[PDB]
Amino acid sequence: MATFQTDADFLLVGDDTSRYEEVMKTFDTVEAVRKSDLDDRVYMVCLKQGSTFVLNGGIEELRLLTGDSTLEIQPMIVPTTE
Repeated sequence: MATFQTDADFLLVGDDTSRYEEVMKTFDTVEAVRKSDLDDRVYMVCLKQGSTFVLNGGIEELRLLTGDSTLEIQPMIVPTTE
């Protein structure tokens, strides 16, 4: 009962694993990934325009993929120009 759906890019926090790409790749909704210069333990996933990253099992199912319970998902905030 911890489903998670998002129709836009989001941030992921784990333990800095190279499998972060494969874990996200599992979701067709994922278009690309980028590491955070400020925080190495933070990654921003960019979904494909038109797709929707839905979690039928929630964040728990996602943690099983990479094999880390620390794996979390947060709403990526868009920066402002001037």
